[PDB]
Amino acid sequence: VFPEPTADVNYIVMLTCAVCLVTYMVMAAILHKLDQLDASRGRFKYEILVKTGWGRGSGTTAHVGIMLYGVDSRSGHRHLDGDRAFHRNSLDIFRIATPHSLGSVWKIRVWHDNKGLSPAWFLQHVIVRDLQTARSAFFLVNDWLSVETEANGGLLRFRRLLVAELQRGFFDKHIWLSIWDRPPRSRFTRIQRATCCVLLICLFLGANAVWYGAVGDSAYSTGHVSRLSPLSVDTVAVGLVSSVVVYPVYLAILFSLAHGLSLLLVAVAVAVSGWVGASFPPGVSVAWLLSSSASFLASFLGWEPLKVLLFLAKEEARKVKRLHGMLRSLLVYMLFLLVTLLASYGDASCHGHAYRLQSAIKQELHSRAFLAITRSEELWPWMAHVLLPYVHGNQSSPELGPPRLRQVRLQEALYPCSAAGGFSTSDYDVGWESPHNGSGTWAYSAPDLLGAWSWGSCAVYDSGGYVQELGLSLEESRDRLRFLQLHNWLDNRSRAVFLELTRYSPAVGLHAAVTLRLEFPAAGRALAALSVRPFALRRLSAGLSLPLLTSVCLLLFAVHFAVAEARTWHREGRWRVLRLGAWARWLLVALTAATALVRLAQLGAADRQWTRFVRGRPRRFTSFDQVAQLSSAARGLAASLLFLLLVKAAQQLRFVRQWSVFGKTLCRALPELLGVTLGLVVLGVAYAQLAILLVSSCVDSLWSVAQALLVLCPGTGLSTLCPAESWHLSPLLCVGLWALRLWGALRLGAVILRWRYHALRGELYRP
Amino acid sequence: SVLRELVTYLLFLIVLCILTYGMMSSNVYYYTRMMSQLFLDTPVSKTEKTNFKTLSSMEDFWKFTEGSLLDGLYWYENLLLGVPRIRQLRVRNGSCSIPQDLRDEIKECYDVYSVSSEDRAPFGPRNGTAWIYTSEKDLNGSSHWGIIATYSGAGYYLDLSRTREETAAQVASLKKNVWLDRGTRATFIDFSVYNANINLFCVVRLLVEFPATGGVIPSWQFQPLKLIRYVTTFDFFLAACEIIFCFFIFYYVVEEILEIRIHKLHYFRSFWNCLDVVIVVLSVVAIGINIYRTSNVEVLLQFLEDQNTFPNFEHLAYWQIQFNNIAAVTVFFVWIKLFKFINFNRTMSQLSTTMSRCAKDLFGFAIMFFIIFLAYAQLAYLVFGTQVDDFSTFQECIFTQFRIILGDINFAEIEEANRVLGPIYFTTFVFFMFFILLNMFLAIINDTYSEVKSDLAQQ
Amino acid sequence: LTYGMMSSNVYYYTRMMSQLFLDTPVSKTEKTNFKTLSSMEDFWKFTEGSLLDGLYWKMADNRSFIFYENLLLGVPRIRQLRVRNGSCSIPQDLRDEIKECYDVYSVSSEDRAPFGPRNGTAWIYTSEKDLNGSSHWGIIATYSGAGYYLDLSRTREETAAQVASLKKNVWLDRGTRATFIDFSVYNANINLFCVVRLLVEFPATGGVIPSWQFQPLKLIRYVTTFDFFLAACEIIFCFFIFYYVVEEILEIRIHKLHYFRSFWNCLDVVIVVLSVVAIGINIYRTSNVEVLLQFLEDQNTFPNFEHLAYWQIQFNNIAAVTVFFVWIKLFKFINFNRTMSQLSTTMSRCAKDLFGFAIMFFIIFLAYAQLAYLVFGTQVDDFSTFQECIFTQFRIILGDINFAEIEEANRVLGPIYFTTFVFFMFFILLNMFLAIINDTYSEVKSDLAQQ
Amino acid sequence: MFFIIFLAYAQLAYLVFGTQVDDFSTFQECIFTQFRIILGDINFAEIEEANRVLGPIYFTTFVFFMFFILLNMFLAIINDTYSEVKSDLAQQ
Ligand SMILES: CCCCCCCCCCCCCCCC(=O)OC[C@H](COP(=O)(O)O[C@@H]1[C@H](O)[C@@H](O)[C@@H](OP(=O)(O)O)[C@@H](O)[C@H]1O)OC(=O)CCCCCCCCCCCCCCC
Repeated sequence: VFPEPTADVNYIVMLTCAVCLVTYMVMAAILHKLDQLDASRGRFKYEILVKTGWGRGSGTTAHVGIMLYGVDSRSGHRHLDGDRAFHRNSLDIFRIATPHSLGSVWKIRVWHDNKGLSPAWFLQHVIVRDLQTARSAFFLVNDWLSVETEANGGLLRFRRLLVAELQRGFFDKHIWLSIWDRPPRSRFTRIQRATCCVLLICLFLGANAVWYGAVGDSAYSTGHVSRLSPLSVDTVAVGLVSSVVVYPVYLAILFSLAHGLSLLLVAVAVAVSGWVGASFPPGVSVAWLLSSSASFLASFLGWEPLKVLLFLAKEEARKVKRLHGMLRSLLVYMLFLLVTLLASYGDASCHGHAYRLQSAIKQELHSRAFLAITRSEELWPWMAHVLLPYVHGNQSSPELGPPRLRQVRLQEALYPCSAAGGFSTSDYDVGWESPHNGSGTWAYSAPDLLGAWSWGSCAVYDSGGYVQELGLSLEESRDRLRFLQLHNWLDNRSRAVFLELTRYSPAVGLHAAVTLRLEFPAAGRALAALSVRPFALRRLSAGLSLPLLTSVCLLLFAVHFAVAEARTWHREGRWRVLRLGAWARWLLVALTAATALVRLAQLGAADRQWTRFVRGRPRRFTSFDQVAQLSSAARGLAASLLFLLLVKAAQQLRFVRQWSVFGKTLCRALPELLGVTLGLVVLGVAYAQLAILLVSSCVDSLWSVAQALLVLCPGTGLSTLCPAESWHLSPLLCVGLWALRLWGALRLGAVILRWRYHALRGELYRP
Repeated sequence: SVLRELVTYLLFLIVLCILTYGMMSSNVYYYTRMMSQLFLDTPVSKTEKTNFKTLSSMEDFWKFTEGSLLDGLYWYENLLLGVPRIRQLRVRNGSCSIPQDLRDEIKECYDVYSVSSEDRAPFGPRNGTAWIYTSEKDLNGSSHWGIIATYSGAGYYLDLSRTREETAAQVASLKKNVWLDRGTRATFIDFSVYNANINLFCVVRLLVEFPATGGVIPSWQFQPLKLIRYVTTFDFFLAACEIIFCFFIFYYVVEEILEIRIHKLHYFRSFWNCLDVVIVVLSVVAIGINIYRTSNVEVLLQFLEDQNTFPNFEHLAYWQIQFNNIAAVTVFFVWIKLFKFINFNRTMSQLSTTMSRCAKDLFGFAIMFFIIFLAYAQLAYLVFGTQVDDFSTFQECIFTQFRIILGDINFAEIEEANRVLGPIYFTTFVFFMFFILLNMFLAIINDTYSEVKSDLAQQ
Repeated sequence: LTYGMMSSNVYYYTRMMSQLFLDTPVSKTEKTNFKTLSSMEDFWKFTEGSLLDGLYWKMADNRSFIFYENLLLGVPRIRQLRVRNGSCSIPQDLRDEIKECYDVYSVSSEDRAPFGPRNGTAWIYTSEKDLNGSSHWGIIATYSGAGYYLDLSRTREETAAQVASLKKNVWLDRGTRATFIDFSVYNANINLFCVVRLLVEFPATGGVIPSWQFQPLKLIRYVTTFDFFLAACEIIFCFFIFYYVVEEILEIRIHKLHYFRSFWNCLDVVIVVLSVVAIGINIYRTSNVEVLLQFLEDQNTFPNFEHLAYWQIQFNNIAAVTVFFVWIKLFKFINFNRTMSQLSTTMSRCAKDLFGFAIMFFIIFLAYAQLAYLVFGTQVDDFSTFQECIFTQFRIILGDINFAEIEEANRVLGPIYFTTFVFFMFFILLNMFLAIINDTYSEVKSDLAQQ
Repeated sequence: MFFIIFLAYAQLAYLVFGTQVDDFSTFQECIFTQFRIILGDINFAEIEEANRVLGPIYFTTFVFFMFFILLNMFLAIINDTYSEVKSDLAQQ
């Protein structure tokens, strides 16, 4: 099978492959670090006397250790050498540097070493009662045995032989949980395990993509992918067969220079994954991802137990501990990065088509001819010219519902943006207020519960107002518009018009929410606003779409971080201030929770509104503006989360020894930069006030000296300034910042940073 | 210790901020656009596109003075406030010395405008006052300081009427008997408006300069005035703020005279005391201008109903301009004095000591920088002075050099005017400003900062 | 060699043609030109209007000299691409409200059936092989070399009739995705061909996107003595490249088997690879002028000079990059005193630290770029793609931006993005580079002075 | 060295854009355009459509190397020389 003649791109597979490769590279580097650290060197242990002089006759070079076969620590016997080096008729009394720690249970084992003559002395044990953890006992058999025969005990039957074997090898060849549980000097280099695990995960994903993309017609022909609801029937039997078919080939390498022959396999596997997995619809891609995840989980829980049945010393120990902590943090943080990338970048082609579609829609509605208006009566010919033919003409084949037009009365019509009060709520008959039989022919049409707050220029509205259906066909629409025109509809009160219909585009699969709104500050004056929000109508009821999976993963990450940080926050109690720290963690959890909540809200709103529209098509409006706004908010929150994670990635680069100076320099120079920032803010405020006071006094005859030194925000010249409705703050801030930049005044940071960097570099290499 | 001093100064600062905010939003600047656009942007007639902004001859000016002027002066919807006046200044025939090499064809010569060459003889039909000389004293006039020359207050004037039916007739009469000969060198038009729709005043001045080389150079200036009275509560708040500011500056000058009385031996060796004295002198001149305009704004309401007498209202506009320009620099200096006071922590102490210990060196290098700057400006004036229109005058050359430093270069006409020595000048100027000279300030600051940090560390 | 190729002003040759075709209004009343097409009717006005006026000039059906000097070679050809009706997926909830659907352009979705008055070659699909074409890579997508083509006439009176007949029997439906126009001119006064291509893309969402391509070529090289001099220089350059190849091969054979940690050997191999690629392209494009011979046999046909122009452009790009790197290699010899030696040592010793800081600088740069792409991407027109975001940020560094447009798109998170970007780029990132450079320069100068 | 790099960039710009921009039509015009680039007085709507690749690469690399490397090197030389001269004259 050779599918996908088209040249579309599925970003899921390439993004996951890139994340996996980067994780492999950084883990390989850190494991090479750990490799050379461990090679440079290669509480159960007590610090009491171990003198056993109750026997003799065993004078020989003997040096054996003990095995603390307990919980959280599985280490074998070690070796040591003293002054006498175990001379004749001498028993060594010393301690070993064994980092294994045992508990208060019957878990203790000691080995023996008899090189040459058999042992004759009886060394009972090391006399210790309570030194660090009291994980030893001053009593043993102390009986002679054969060569290299260690006496058993607590604090040959098969029921005791293989039971103890499941404690020293259970954390030895448990491939997933073996990078941080490797015994000293095991001939696997601790990186071939990483190589094999990355090989196998690559194979798992690759085989799943091949099955979902190429071999999908033999058994389930004519659309094999038809199931998305998780009911333990889908994606549960999918990764199992892949694991079964690619696990023996793993056993071929696990039993060498297999890394050189395995990098080629990784390359070809990722190439195939990018080749066949590119033509995946959203359901197929999420099904593939869940199948791979299920395969990994089953291998970690079902296949791993299957084959297992068959003084600076404290400084080095804490170094090892923090290295393992860094590895765990790296894995969890990179999984979070993958999740947030899949949450953010799922609609890239959608994004480009959205820009192009909104631009086309804007130019087809005469945006320039609508915003640049100054006559409030040319709007009727405008809508009868460029709106009705747009809606009902053959140019717009997809419509998705009729338009609507709702106006607010406000009930205190102004006398010729200010001087506003409350809003009308009552009903009015044909013409205006005239209740004869029942309710007004122009009813209030109470605002909907969800979807409102357009947040205009000098007002904030809602979804309520006296609506007009504008008919369905062109002929009745003209009659309705002339009726409203010459029947006193907008004549008297005229708060707002709120024209909105919809837009669909099946070629790109996007909807667009188009809104036309006029605000009337005073009678005989009008200003117009245009907004076009394109979005994809993805529903909650559609099944197991990628947004849902990414959102639930993000919520799990949020609760994980919340509990992990609150655990330390509650231990400290109060007075946990003066650092970014916990506050930064609160910011992170707030962002990663809002991202999921807004996405779920968007999905639910989309589903509810689509069902409401399907109820009656040519009957209502259904108002997809709420869905568009929720989509935009979710996109912004995801972008902010990805920004924060990328900044954290940049910060975490300090672990290179020669590159650790930049972060320290910035952190130590922060107070001086803060002082200079305060001075610059004062100077910029003074400059902005001077500039505004000089520029807002006359036309073209301002002055001669100042305008040769007067700096404004880029893109706006010296001609059009001073907007007579509101003195906006953001352009003033831009003017201040750019005048600060252009007059120098931002290179004093260089003055401070040079001194700080030169001081830091002199304390890093010289000592 | 300095808590009250800081407190008094902070109180003084908020008063200035409130006054500026009250002054920043007078809703006048919109009005001055929409009042200047009536005269300087409306075509003379339905046929031609020419307007006062783009005058180019004498015939179009004659068209303008009967038309786009009367059309916009009698019909936003401002109205008249008296009688306007038209005046001209002119030179006399035979003011030159034509070279004897070619005199058989050049019979008449008129020099550029000057007091020595000004014409005083009665020209044309001596029927009215526009055909006879009246001195500067008899017109209560002053200098104007135009574009190509400075003009006195004398000349040949004629006050127009209040009804367009007669103003058009008299301007047509002045056009018939040729009034703008070859010797005419300038022409002024002035009047005043009310615009009863919104309570706000304005005085206008329109100038047309006739160079000796042919053509016209149109110039204009619009300056509104305010007749603010007790209308709303915000006005009362602003007036109370102005009064308390007057009392506060009175107290401040009392403390200043005390300071100069007890510490008269040394008061100009510090940079801040000079700031205080310039602030107080700017404040006193600003309040003097304010009280002068407040006293003199009541005189002008006599012309609102009907008076056939030209109102001389140019000094008010001049002093309003000066008042605004003084207020701007005053508030800037007050904010800098605020910038002085931040010396609380050790970090700000180090920053302030660094900025204070490198003042003489920065001033010393300013001299070299400006020597090079003015050498380049003089080169640009001598090369592009006749062609580019951005370098036509020395101060305009300096302004263009400052704009170029801020990246507002044109380089189109610079290269067109002189294909060589123009590009050379531009490239050398950019290279030396942006890479070499402007980095000496930073070098001085950096070395001073290093010295200050080392001195404190060893202390 | 390179500046002989960049000979006397051909810029005016290109400018005359581009001004004649792109900037000429489509008709006397309308102000629309080819650069500002907005719909299909604009394209039909342009084809019957400014195109025919700019193509055919007057003096039996004689040739047309475009500026009385540029000779129109043969006939021009117009070609379009289409997609199939019902080539997408439409929801089942609207299958009675929406009837017809056309996907975006793809080789798997293109129409291949006869349509309309199926008489000539304008209404019948012709393969890429049968058209001797190739892929174009327009703005939206990479189009094919096939489609529905028509060959125009040698006179105005017949091309006008052909285009009118194409317009009556509707030739541009909603399925149209592109339209090409090709022709070539000679201008014998100098020896230089010009190959023109005009492309108009119709995106699936509506609208029109025009583009153009004017390329001068020289295909009859050996005419004057300067051409013989250039040929001799070409031979000399090939000899130099052979000598450099053999020298670097013998110096990498045994001595210094690694050979790559010098940055001058790397520059040498980069120059050699670019030079041999340029030589190969030149050999395999000049040796194939068989299209010119085919045209010269019969000059009433369409001259197929598209691949020649494409390979000329590729050769120009390679030559420009090679000249850049050869000029950069001049730093290997400017060590005649101590002042240049210490500066070169400073740069060499600061590269290792500036790379480490530039990693962080570019990570933050890309974080800002992706945030801008995700937030302002659908609205601003300057952030529509990731590369455009990077270009816009580099322009913002220069101050070449319009803050009003990025503020209107999002009144909050627009000003925050702009202000924070400017502040942190100019106050923090631009000064750490200075700190590192100054520290390393002072260190090396002091070390040399002390020793 | 600054001018060696500057002239290399000018030569590349002349060879790439020299036929279609009007700001790179001659070598001297290429040099003038570059000094004008530093001031942010460019279009980039005609550089990018003249050559979609190798045009943006040109602009990005030129901006990066002008602003982040060579300007800081000039300032470093000036700073170090000023400090050394002041220290030596003061101590002598
Ligand atoms: C999220 C939403 C997105 C929206 C847009 C949001 C935009 C946000 C853009 C971010 C750019 C990141 C830079 C690179 C980070 C790095 O590369 O590095 C970070 C570095 C981390 O430091 P680090 O991890 O390496 O190492 C430490 C180092 O060992 C010792 O500092 C330690 O302590 P010490 O021994 O000193 O006691 C300890 O701090 C360690 O953590 O720190 C630091 O704070 C960095 C300090 C920055 C300097 C700010 C100056 C504000 C001016 C006032 C501002 C007012 C300005 C506004 C005016 C408009």
